[PDB]
Parts: sequence; structure tokens; C-alpha cells
Amino acid sequence: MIIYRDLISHDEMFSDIYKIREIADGLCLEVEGKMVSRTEGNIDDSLIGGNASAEGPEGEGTESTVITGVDIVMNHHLQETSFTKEAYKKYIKDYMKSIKGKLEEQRPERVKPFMTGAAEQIKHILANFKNYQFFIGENMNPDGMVALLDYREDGVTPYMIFFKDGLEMEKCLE
Repeated sequence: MIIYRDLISHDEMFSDIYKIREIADGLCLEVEGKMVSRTEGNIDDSLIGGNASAEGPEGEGTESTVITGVDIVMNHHLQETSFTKEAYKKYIKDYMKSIKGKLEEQRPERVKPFMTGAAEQIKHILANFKNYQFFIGENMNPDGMVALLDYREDGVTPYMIFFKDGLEMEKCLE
């Protein structure tokens, strides 16, 4: 299988184990994950919860331990950060420049589309900043790129927006 790591930090933000869809004409890629809930397994201990009983045979403390979230975010150790509208403007220029410059040394012929696509896609998300959230690998590199986690039309299937120009691939089976 092939992995997907940022071009700045080289951190595998995701892999080809999910449904990746190239958007913006190959500019960005949408990684389709899946929300995994947790609340099964007849087994409770002090580690998770459980109260300290002593008197009375009939007594329940109720642990209430449920875990839910995006799979890729749990396995990729994704981290959600914060950002403002104005800050994002300078953020895009700073992050897009990091990829643009690096791309200029690798595929300078692709720096042009990225310049237009970057400003285009960004303006799109900005219009829905309240819907899109900033996510980063387990490193949370501020100088790197950002992962926009959104939900499909159904609002269930969680997908993240990744930048192709600012992301590299690597085939590693073993």
C-alpha cells in the first residue's frame, strides 16, 4: 500500500487504505474515513471507571464509557487546531509558499496550478470555516499544511481535505 505524508514535515497524514478522491482537478484530495463508536464488551474495571462498592448487594454506579470519532483521526493521531479568518489569509500564503517553493525545486511546472488552486480552494473553505476544521498530523507542524475535516452530503461520512502539491506518497508494504 501507499502512504500520504505532508511535503513539509513528511509525516504520513494518511494512506491509500481509505477512499481518496482528487478534488479541485487534482489540486486537493478528500480522504473518506468513518466514525467509529465504542460501547461494547462485557468487562469493567477500575482502570476505566466503576465505583467502590462496600455495602448493599443491589447497587450500580454506572461507568458510562463511550468512545466515538473518525477512524483515520484515531489511527493517524490527527490533531485539530484553531485559526481565525484573517490569520488563515496569512496562513495560506505561508503554507502555500512552503509547498510552492519546494515544488519549484521539484515540479516548478506544477507551482502555477497550485497557486491558483490554493487561493481558490482556500476561499471556498473560508466561506464555511464554521463547517471545516483544521487538522494536522501527530506532529502538528505550523509551517506545514492543514487538514480540513468535513462530512459528506449525508453529514455522516467524515472526509479530510489534503493538498496534493503539498503532499508526497510512499509505497511501503513491509
